Amino acid sequence: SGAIYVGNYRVVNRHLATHNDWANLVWEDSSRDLLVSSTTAQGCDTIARCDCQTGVYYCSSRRKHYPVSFSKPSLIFVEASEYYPARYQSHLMLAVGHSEPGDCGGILRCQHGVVGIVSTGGNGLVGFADVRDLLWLDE
Ligand SMILES: Cc1ocnc1CCNC(=O)c1nn(C)c2ccccc12
Ligand SMILES: [Zn+2]
Repeated sequence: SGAIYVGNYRVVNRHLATHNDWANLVWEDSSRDLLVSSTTAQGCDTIARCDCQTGVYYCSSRRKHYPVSFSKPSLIFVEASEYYPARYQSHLMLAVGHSEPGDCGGILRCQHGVVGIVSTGGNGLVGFADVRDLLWLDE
C-alpha cells in the first residue's frame, strides 16, 4: 500500500483505489495502473521533474529503502494477476530489486522528488509507474 499527496490530489495504484478514491475521481489510466483522487487537506509531497535513472524506493516487505538504477518510462508487457489480465503497461520503469504484491504504493524518489510508485514485479525485478510527466499535479 501507499500513496502520494501533492496539492489537492492523492495518487494511488489504480488496482488499490478505494471506494472514496473512485467517488472523488480526477483521472485514471488502466494501462498505467494509476488513479488520482481529490482531497480536502493540502498535501506537500514534491513531484520530480527530471530524467533521473537513479533513486531510492521503499520496500514494505523488507521495512527498508533500497537505492536502484531504473529504466526510462516505457511500454512493457506485464503478466496477469488477480487485478489485470496480461497486457502492455505504459509509462513503466524497471529496476533490479526485491518486491512482492503488497509493496505496491511504495514511493521511488530521486534527488528532485517523487518519481513514481511500485506497481509490478517478479523474478528479482520491480516496476514503478512514473508520475513525472503529470505536470498538472502541481497546479
Ligand atoms: C499493475 C499490475 O499488472 C498486473 N497486476 C498488477 C497489480 C498487482 N501487482 C502484482 O501482482 C505485483 N506487484 N509487485 C510489486 C509484485 C512483485 C512480485 C509479484 C507480483 C507483484
Ligand atoms: Zn530526478
